[PDB]
Amino acid sequence: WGKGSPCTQVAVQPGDCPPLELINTVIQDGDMVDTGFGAMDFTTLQANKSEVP
Amino acid sequence: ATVYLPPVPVSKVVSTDEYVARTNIYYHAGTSRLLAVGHPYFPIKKPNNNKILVPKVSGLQYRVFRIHLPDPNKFGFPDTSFYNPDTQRLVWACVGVEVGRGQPLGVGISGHPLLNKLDDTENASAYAANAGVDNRECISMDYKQTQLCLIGCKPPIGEHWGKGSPCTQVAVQPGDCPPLELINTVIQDGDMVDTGFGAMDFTTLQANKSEVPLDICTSICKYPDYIKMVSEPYGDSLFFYLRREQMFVRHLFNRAGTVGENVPDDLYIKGSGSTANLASSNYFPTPSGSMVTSDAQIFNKPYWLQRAQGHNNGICWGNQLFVTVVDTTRSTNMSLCAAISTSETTYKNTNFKEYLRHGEEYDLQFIFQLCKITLTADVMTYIHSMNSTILEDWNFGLQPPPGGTLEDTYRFVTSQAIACQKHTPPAPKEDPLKKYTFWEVNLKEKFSADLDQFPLGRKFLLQLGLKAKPKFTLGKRK
Repeated sequence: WGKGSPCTQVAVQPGDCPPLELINTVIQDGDMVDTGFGAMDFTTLQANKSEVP
Repeated sequence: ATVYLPPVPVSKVVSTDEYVARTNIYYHAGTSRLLAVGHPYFPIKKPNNNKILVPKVSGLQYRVFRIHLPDPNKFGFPDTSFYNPDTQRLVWACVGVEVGRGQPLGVGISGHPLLNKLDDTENASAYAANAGVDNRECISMDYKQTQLCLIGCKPPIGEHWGKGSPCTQVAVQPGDCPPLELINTVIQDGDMVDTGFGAMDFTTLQANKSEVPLDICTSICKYPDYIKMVSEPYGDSLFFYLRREQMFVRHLFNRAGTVGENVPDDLYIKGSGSTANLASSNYFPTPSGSMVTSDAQIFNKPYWLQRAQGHNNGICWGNQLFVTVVDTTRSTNMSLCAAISTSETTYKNTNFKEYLRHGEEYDLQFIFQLCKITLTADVMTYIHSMNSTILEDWNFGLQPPPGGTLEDTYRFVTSQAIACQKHTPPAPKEDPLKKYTFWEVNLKEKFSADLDQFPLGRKFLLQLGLKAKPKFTLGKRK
């Protein structure tokens, strides 16, 4: 699940949860397995970048 | 005993496939991708408008897909060669289905910042309070791990507890327990699942109405009433089901709140203190669903629905499919936040403002074997009694009268007038099928014939035509 373009429903804004938009791409060598919050980028989605390891 | 019945029946309600012959025509279909991405804990409405901003999408909610189908008569005929609208009429039998559910892991999860709890009663080192204030705390829980699936062809009826007639005769009223009356009514999409605290409305049954999570507070929770749905000798409310669920005791808690109902006082030796009184009794399990086991599932497996129970044995009636899925096992919840600024080195409630979403994936694939039903006049006689509107919709067994005259009276109220006429008042309302909330699924145009391009086609052949072409692969893969 990637970082999405802003929608009406959910937008990339403070006070508002970002949209999750599906990005399919080839499995890299050393790409991580799920967390238990699934498959997503966390680089961009987690602005604080201190929620997960 | 004297002298009953002995029975005179004398007309008998029959099985619907003993004159039904199958056809080797196969149509395939399947959906593009079912996806809904919502909020798991609660719905979010817009703060300046009535409507939703993010709906509630959790796997602890009933996901009811209302599948509306045409008839084969209203659709393709390959070849005409034994088919006369006279001799027979054609009907869909969906002989294989795939329920797709491959997505990442997460859990269904609900919670309430005002969840009731007195003390812990799994084990306690002290004596609980007789009454007190503000004994409620932010606790969250899943309701239980719930997998179920059932497939039918008429809307499906759940049970729930409603607020019955408060008695003055049994003295069941508020200030004592409310009345409970078991009411069957149809389950919906976004209807709540059973909470491990009974499947019941908690809107009028809970007068505190902050005892439990808010999502169930406003909604009716239902349990699929299996025993009534298979009691029906037609068997079209459902004709397949299975389930898997897990609930163990995470810990006993006691609900704060003391009863205003009698307690016998010969059941304990009075003490001294307030131990010459009994404290709160209203103990509850807290549900558990800790261990996810994604090795075992009732999903990602086709459902080969070649026949049905009841008088029905693989004929869609009403030309409908109702499929109810609850799945809490792989239902991903995701975590992210939006920053107010990354310059601020805090991590306040109004800085990086945390959030959680839920992403829910399903997919439905079909394969439909064609069938025909031979109609003789006596067969028609039963089918009209079963539901005349089958014969109407096909438009054979309806040829005429009725009626269709008379009269228009007049002559003349032109001039005058009585008043004037008027004509003619045409709704409310069709449809009776859609009078309840559902994930609307139109299927009337996705019909195919391919079986080597869908993976669902290939697995179907592996059972059937034999064919596939298989291994697959095997031998040995562990």
